[PDB]
Amino acid sequence: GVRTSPTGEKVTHTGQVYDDEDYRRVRFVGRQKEVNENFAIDLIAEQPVSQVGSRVISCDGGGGALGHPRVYINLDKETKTGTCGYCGLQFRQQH
Amino acid sequence: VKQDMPPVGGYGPIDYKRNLPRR
Amino acid sequence: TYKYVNLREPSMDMKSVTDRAAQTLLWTELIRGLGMTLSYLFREPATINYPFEKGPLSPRFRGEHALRRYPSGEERCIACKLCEAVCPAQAITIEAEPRADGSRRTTRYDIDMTKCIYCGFCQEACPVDAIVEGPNFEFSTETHEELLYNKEKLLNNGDKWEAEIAANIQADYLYR
Amino acid sequence: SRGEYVVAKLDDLINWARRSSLWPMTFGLACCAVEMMHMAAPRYDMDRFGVVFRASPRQSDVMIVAGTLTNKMAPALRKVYDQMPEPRYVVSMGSCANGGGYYHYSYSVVRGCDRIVPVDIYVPGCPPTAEALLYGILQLQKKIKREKRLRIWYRR
Amino acid sequence: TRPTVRPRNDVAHKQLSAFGEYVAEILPKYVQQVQVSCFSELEICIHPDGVIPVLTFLRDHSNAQFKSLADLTAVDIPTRQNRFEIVYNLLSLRFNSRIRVKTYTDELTPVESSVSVYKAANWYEREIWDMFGVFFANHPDLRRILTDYGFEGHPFRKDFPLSGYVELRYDDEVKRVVAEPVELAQEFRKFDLNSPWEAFPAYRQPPE
Amino acid sequence: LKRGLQQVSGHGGLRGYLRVLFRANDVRVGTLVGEDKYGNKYYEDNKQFFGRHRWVIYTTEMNGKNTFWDVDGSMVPPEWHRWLHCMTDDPPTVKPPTARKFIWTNHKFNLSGTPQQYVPYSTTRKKIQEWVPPSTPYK
Amino acid sequence: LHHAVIPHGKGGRSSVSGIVATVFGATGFLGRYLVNHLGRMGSQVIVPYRCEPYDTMHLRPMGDLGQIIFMDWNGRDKDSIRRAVEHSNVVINLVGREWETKNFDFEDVFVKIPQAIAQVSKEAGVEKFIHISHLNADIKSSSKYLRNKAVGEKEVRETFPEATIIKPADIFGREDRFLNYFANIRSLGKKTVKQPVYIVDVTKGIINAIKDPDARGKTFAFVGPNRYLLFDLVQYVFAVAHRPFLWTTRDKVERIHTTDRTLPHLPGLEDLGVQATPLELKAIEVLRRHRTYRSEIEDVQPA
Amino acid sequence: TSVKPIFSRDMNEAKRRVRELYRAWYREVPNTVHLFQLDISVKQGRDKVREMFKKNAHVTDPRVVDLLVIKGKMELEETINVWKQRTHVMRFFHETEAPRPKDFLSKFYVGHDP
Amino acid sequence: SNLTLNFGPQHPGVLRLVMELSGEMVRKCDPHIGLLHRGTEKLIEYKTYLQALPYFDRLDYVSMMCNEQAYSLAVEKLLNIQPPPRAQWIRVLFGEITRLLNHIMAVTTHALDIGAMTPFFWMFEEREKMFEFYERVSGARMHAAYVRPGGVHQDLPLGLMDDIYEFSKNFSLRIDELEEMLTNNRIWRNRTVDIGVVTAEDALNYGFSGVMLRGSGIQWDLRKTQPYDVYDQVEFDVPIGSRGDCYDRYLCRVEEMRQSIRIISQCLNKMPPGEIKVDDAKVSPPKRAEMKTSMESLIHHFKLYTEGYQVPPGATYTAIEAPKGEFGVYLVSDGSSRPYRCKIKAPGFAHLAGLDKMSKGHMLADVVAIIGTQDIVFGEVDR
Ligand SMILES: NC(=O)C1=CN([C@@H]2O[C@H](COP(=O)(O)OP(=O)(O)OC[C@H]3O[C@@H](n4cnc5c(N)ncnc54)[C@H](OP(=O)(O)O)[C@@H]3O)[C@@H](O)[C@H]2O)C=CC1
Ligand code: SF4
Ligand code: SF4
Ligand code: SF4
Ligand SMILES: [Zn+2]
Repeated sequence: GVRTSPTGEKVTHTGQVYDDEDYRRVRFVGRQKEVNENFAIDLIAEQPVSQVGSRVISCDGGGGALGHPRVYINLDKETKTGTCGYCGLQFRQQH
Repeated sequence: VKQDMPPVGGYGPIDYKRNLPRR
Repeated sequence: TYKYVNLREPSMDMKSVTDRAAQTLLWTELIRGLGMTLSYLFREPATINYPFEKGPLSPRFRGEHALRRYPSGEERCIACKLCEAVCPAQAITIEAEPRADGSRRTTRYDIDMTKCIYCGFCQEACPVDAIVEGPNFEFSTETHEELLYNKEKLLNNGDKWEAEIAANIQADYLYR
Repeated sequence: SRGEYVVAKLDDLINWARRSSLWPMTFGLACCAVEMMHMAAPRYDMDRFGVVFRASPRQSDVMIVAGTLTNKMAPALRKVYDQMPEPRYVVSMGSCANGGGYYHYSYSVVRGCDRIVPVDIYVPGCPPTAEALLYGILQLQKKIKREKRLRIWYRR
Repeated sequence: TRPTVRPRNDVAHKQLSAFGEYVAEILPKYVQQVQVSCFSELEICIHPDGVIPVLTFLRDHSNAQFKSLADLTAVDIPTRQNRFEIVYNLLSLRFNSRIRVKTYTDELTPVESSVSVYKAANWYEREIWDMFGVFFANHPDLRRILTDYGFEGHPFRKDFPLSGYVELRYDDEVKRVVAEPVELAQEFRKFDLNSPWEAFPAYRQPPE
Repeated sequence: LKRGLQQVSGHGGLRGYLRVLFRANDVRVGTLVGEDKYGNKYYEDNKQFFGRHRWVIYTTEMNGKNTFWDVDGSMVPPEWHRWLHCMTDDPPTVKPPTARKFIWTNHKFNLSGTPQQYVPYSTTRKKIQEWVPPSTPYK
Repeated sequence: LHHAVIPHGKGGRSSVSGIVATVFGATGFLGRYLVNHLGRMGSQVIVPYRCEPYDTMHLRPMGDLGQIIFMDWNGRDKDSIRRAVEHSNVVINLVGREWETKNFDFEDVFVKIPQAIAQVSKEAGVEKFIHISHLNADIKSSSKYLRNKAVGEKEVRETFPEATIIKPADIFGREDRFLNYFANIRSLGKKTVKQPVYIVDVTKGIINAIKDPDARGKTFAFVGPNRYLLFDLVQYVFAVAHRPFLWTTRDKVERIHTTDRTLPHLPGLEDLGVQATPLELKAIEVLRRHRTYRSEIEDVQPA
Repeated sequence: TSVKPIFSRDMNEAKRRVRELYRAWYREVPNTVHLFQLDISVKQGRDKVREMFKKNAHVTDPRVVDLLVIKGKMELEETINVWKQRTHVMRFFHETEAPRPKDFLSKFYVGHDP
Repeated sequence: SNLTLNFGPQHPGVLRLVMELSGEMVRKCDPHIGLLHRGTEKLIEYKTYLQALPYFDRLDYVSMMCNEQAYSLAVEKLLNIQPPPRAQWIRVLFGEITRLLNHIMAVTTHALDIGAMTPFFWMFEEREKMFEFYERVSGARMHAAYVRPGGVHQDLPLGLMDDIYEFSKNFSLRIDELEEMLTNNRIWRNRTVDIGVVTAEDALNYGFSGVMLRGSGIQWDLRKTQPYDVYDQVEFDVPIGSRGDCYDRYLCRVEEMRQSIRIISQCLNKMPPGEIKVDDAKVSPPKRAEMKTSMESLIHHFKLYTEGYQVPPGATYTAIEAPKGEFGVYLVSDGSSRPYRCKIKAPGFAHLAGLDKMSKGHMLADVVAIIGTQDIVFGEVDR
């Protein structure tokens, strides 16, 4: 689920793992580097690419006042799916 | 409709007098 | 409309002066105060047992804020810096980078719980409701190092519960 | 191992004896003092845990720093802290006390009460709930449970 | 204009206009600006040679009682020659009125020290001396209230920075609290929030 | 007066009534709402005043910490943390909401003064990328 | 050196100086003053302790937010010591109890402790290891203490050749051993030259030796500016303590009757460059606790 | 520029008031160093008092010298009273500076410092 | 000569007091205050309006909504906004609740500062229920900001006024039992009658405000003379003191608690269901549903929280009847998004100015009773 450097310490979702010439490896002695082991990139590549039969479609976020404000996105390119900046989940068109 | 909090037809009295039994 | 007090004269009627003398000699009202203290002695105590009965609260309680995330999705934050702009203690520290996907995101989202006055302005300033002041009071930290929450302590704290936070927001999203 | 058995149980006895009473003094400058007075309320007791308010510095086991620790106050703070016996334990209560807090970027405010006294238990909040302060005092008692003073004295 | 707009009254506005004109008629020597704002509170802007005559007139004279004294401050304004503005804020008892006597001064001028005609101005004057730096002559006691004794710099000025120059910490060398130059742990990010586009056209000063 | 026989004989008798007496303080058992994984039980009584509605009884061996004595807070899972602070009127056996597969199934409790606690660090990669000297020599 | 090891700006209190010091012992007297001067420098101090966390709690608020760090160690396992000096710029050896125990003696504390830590700090790959030893530590007799420290100096000179052996005299300070030991008494009258040196000059010498190279390898000696007699020292400290009066082991009394001598074959303070202070100022500082309420500066200065 | 004075008319009364205040600070030191239980001899205290008087030596305006006399008289009253503690009187000194040097070369080895 | 005692910051609030006393009956007392100095005015000068509202929430700390009400009415007076009526009535209800809270803490801490221990515990159980109300309303225990300039933010949830009604009945009985306990208690009357007399002429020259003016004669209520809100529609009366006693001032505080009970009763009975905040998106933030499904609401939310609303240039001084007295705020605002200089008139500061005339001819236990008998919190006295 997570990568780990050959120094033995876990990387994060941001690649900030320390080198061989630091002292923060010594500040982590005896106390665990509480890293979130749940990356945010790979939980979207597992999502189904939705296919909506219109041309320009809405995005709420699953609930009135529970979610991002409405974005209306366009689906006119043929090789690149439209992508909500808030959501991150894609759409396509069907005709 | 509206779902505020008004009282229900007006509440009862609340005493505001110094009460002593002088027994 | 004024209602002024401390206006009585000592009545030279025999009953009033002998009642004041009986008050002075026979210790009437001090035993009356003893009677009031005995009346609260024979009550039931209005205490709660702490480690078994945690006290009552409200569904909008403010404390131990953490980051939410989407239903079956990624992080909810945008690094739009509204919370850093509104934070009156100036405790928020945001550094933003986009990842390889192209969505704008972060690198660093650090909050000092020491500086945090716990207003609620970062709860209410967030447009997508990413940071929410949580339910509880569980800090009690031995070191000054550990009260400085990184993004990943915030995400573990937002993944230790969402059901609580989602229940409180679903209880109270029609007021704010 | 009979001597180590005796010394371990005696250490547990004296650590229970220390954590049993723990009657503090109340320093308490600003509104965190009012919240200490609200954990002196009947709904959150102190005499269930041996804790009795006592402003005598010479017989107070632990001390609760609470309120904005200013530069005019802090010499008087450590002047109180010195005349205090050989077990001394400090609870920093409130955002003003545990790292400066809301008055952090100002003159005449010490940036947290780590600059004057050592601090054992931080309890953040503004004000930290009397319920939360009571939780912090229980974790202070468990720090008293984990002292191992007499075991280290034996195996010195 | 009826909902959510504060309704102003014109009776108090006309009365405070008439009374400010009356005050400036009967005291011609010390009066420069007589202004009434939109929400009807009087302001009289004053040369610093008449603090005792204006306040002895205003505490008495039986047509304006003004027994009570409130805030005194001397708001620290740069860009001028005379920087400080001392604001005596007088409240009456028989009349329900509020006037602000605003006299001006620079950094090195004694104003006439109103402690003899308002006993409430004792700690107000001592506090303004300690915080701003305006000396008050013929005054019983000037000490430092609301500051440390070893601290100086008159900190409420705009010239004194937000964080001070000294910072205390305990050390075990000399076994006491010592003062060191400030080494902050975070920047105090100053934000550039003053956006353009002139949110009030009614307050446009005339250009050069 | 007569409850005290049936308060002992209903709680379990000589055995359990003394154990929960020496546990912390109180003996008000008798409502039996529901137990929970990590063993602990939740009892909501209705007759007592507001503050003594709902109590919890913790069990031993939840993370191998010998929690018979020195019981903390923070050992309760968050649905019962909503229920127990009086924010609702229904137990979480009715509707446990918003399952959300990323949610912890372990609930690692309050962990200060352990080998496993939080340390702060900069979640930020390389700043300015210092120069690298060439490997080859000259002459 | 990597970045975040370069210095930045002024000194102390989140002003990053460029050293990471692993400081052995450090719970007693001299280590606490040295951690005080390193927290004033604004460094990272790794203190290992084997005792209760209450004493490192008393020396805790010295450094800034997370500058100093605490870790456990022992005198038996090399793994905890290598974990202590995993990554460290410098390491200093300040250890030794003035009386025996049932678990550790004067034997093999000064032989088994510095060999193990010098071995694992050479193998971990650090530089500028500074070891303190007592003055006049010789193979010649009359102290188990001093012959063990002489064997320790020879062993730390043998292994890890680029070490800084530094040796102070009988240092005196606010919480001294020997001067407080003199004030807490009741005594004899003999003659013995002895030169105390004040502790803040010694630790300024140590921090200058720890951040000022060209002093690596060479052994240094601290000489106080006084060098006078013990009898007039005792009468001066009683006269400043306002009392006339005309663990106490045999090794301690033979240390305070050992004639401290100096050899100029190794350089002192001036080739390192910090001013020394005389007795009397700091003596009037430390000699409090006279009586209920209770100057005559003697200044013998023999030879 | 007919300016209102504070106390004086020219520099003559300024010199008279500052020598009066220096006489007071000279006779005020040994009482305080006996009282607050300091660690510094009387001669060093008097030398730093006259150093504090030699610090402001280039001041020429009479109102400014009058205001400095007022500052010194306020602090002398607060030190002849027992209001100020040991901390502030030791804060007048400088024992915990580790003072930064003034040569260009040692300002160059710890740089970015004009 | 005479005994110059130095009462330090130990508890008999927190101060330092140097008293050159004669012989168990004093001569010259000087309060050295300023030990709790924080720098509120400089911090508000370097911050915005909405961000520096909690400084006005906590410069006084026992009163927690009247100080918010004073600063919010300063900004609403300068900015020309009348708040909606339901916001005004909730503001009045919480002003009366905070008034009840501050008077009952002043009574109990004066009783404990003399030395009586138990009504402290009783009325702090009552104030625990007060804080339960504050928790249910805002979410904070004590420091609820909650009062925006532009009306009450985020109105009270459904199911509160019945609890306030129950609390009104039970609290009337509990204050009647406090008068049953104390008040004709003989040793307490012996403790405080003839100490700290104040002439009304000196009450006006020394600038006393609020309860001191009620005790020393002259009838002066801001709520009756200058109605700054809907106080003109609720009917109540103010208590006046005949003699200048401390016992008289105690009676005045108890009767102000009782009149706060009356105003809470009428405010519950006459609540209009108008609206939460103002009808202007440029001052109050828009609600979250319109924010999400509206463009202009998102733009006004974003700019109103980053830059804040601007304020027209000008200076104002408003003051409201806080339980300590005329709590005053004097704003000076250059036309910008930050205030230029704010300053606070503290009734505790004005009362502590007259400590010499209140403790000239009495002993030192009476000095402690005088320091207690004025609701002085030593955080508001600092400014
Ligand atoms: N007269 C003097 O003071 C002089 C002293 N020195 C040297 O200074 C050093 C420190 O002396 P000082 O502070 O006065 O006395 P201490 O004995 O108190 O200091 C030694 C430190 O090392 C620790 N220590 C000692 N033995 C052991 C052990 N076996 N295992 C683990 N830790 C140990 C001590 O206790 P703990 O285990 O609790 O940490 C303490 O922290 C010594 O090495 C001494 O040779 C040199 C010249 C003069
Ligand atoms: S306001 Fe919300 S979306 Fe914006 S930076 Fe803060 S947490 Fe992220
Ligand atoms: S609640 Fe805390 S983090 Fe949020 S805006 Fe306030 S001080 Fe900042
Ligand atoms: S932390 Fe908050 S509650 Fe405590 S003193 Fe500071 S402002 Fe008051
Ligand atoms: Zn979307």
